[PDB]
Formats: sequence, C-alpha cells, structure tokens
Amino acid sequence: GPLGSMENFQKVEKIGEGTYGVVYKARNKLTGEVVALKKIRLSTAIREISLLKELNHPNIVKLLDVIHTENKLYLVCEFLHQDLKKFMDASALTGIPLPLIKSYLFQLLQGLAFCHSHRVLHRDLKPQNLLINTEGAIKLADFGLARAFGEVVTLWYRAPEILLGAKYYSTAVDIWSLGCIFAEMVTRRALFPGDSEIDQLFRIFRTLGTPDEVVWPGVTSMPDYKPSFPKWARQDFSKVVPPLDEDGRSLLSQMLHYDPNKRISAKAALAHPFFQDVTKPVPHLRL
Ligand SMILES: */C=C\C(=O)N1CCN(CC2CC2)c2cc(C(=O)OC)ccc21
Repeated sequence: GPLGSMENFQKVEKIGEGTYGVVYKARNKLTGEVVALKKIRLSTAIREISLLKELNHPNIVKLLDVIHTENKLYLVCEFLHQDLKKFMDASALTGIPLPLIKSYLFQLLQGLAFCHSHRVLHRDLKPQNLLINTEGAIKLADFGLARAFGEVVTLWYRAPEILLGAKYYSTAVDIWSLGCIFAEMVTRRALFPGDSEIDQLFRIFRTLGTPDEVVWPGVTSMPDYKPSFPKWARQDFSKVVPPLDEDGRSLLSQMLHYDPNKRISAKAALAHPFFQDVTKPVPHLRL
C-alpha cells in the first residue's frame, strides 16, 4: 500500500466538512500553492470521482487531483476566498445587494446547466459548498456521488421527491436546492429549515401546499407518500419572498414546482426575464 504521498501538503486551517470528509486549507510544501484538501476516511468511486476532474467550468470549483493512498482518499481542490454561508452571515444586518444575488444565481445556473448537460448531478447544494471570490465569481463544490462511500446532515435544501422516497433523482433536485438558496439570500432566513425528514417535508407542505395528483401526477404512489399527510393550503409568494420583484418571484416559483417534470431547467432559467439586466458586481469580503 502507498505512503509518503501527502507530505507535500502542510495543513493550515480546518475549513469545513465535505460530503464525505473534512476539508482543510493546505499549502503545497514543494510549490507554495494554497489548496483546499478533502480527506475521505475509507473502486467504482475512484472512477466516478476522477471523471469530476474533467468537469471544468468557471462556476465549478476546480478538482486538481485525486490521491488514493493508505486507506484514505484525498481530493485536492482550488482554494476560494469565502463560502456563501459565511458571506450570508456576514451580510445579515444589511442583506446581500440584489444585483449581487442575481449575479450569483445566474452564475450557479450556468454551472448547473453545464453539469446537467453532462448528466452530472450535484445532489446536495448548500450555502456551505458554494464558494465565492473577490472578483464576483461563485462556484459549485462538493458534488454528491451517486455512490455514497467513505456533524449532522442539513435537510433544508432537499427536493421533495428525495424526501418522498424517489429512487432515481433527476437534475431537477439541484434546481430545487438552488431555489431554496435564492430565497434565503433574498429574505435572510432559510426557506424550509426542517430538523427531520418529516419536519422538512411538512415545512415545504405548509408553504407550497400539500401536493396531490392535481399539481404532481404520481405523487400519491411514491414510496414514502402517505394518504394521511395533513392537507395544507398553498401560501402566496408575496408572503414568502417579499423583497423580490415579480420577475424573481416567477422564476423562484418555477424552481420550486413540485413535479420534477414541471420544474424549470437550468438552461431555461438562464433565459428567464429576471436576468435581462443581470450584472457582475463585486462582493465586499472581509478575509
Ligand atoms: C477539493 C475540496 C472539496 O472537495 N471541496 C468541497 C468541500 N469544501 C467545503 C466543505 C463544504 C464545507 C471545499 C471548500 C473549498 C474552499 O475553497 O473553501 C474556502 C474548496 C473545495 C472544497
């Protein structure tokens, strides 16, 4: 078995918890490069991961290297300046400026359209794995594998078809997660902050109404659907995202359609009128 493969990286800071391991800010001992290092404590996933090394896009965090040594798996990523959760917390008193929200949403839709055009799903979009830099960019990170391998799981961004037991995800799950993040940037509160699967499901139901066959054909036959679910009425989007103009509200409503077949795709969303005046502002970052 392999050893000595990682003495070329000196760990500088602990910067989060990825989808399968802890992530450090590290410094390439040899080249001086500053990177983000995911350590997965341990294949068909050795190939599914290495395919992500080819998935290069301005709005996807660059996967530089996979280092499989000594019953541990390392992912070497480019390092970005801040993640969206921290920036949202830092902007709690003022709010992220709406043009910057719109830039960030637009860029993430571009990243997803690229990912989805390659039939790659993220599966677990969260403010914590959206990374931003000083230049105005935002990038997708920590893609969830179809094969899980290797804190507490956040459920707040989970699409309802996942919660309802759907065995096969579509790209629509990522559009749902990003809609939730969009709303959270605008209102400065999480849209659906459940603390269990059923609390998550029912928080969605209380806001968007309990889905039935009318709005979601097939919902009542899903593995975890129960006829005994409470029947809540749908609230109005004027109540859910007050600061958002009608263009933003209509886009968000389309990202949160219950039926994954009705949910807007990333590429369709790019053409939505909400982006006809999109710009690329600079965040104010305290690093
Ligand atoms: C290559 C490391 C990697 O896989 N990721 C995804 C995990 N994270 C953060 C994790 C969600 C808490 C992460 C962060 C960065 C970064 O630059 O943070 C400042 C880069 C890559 C990765």
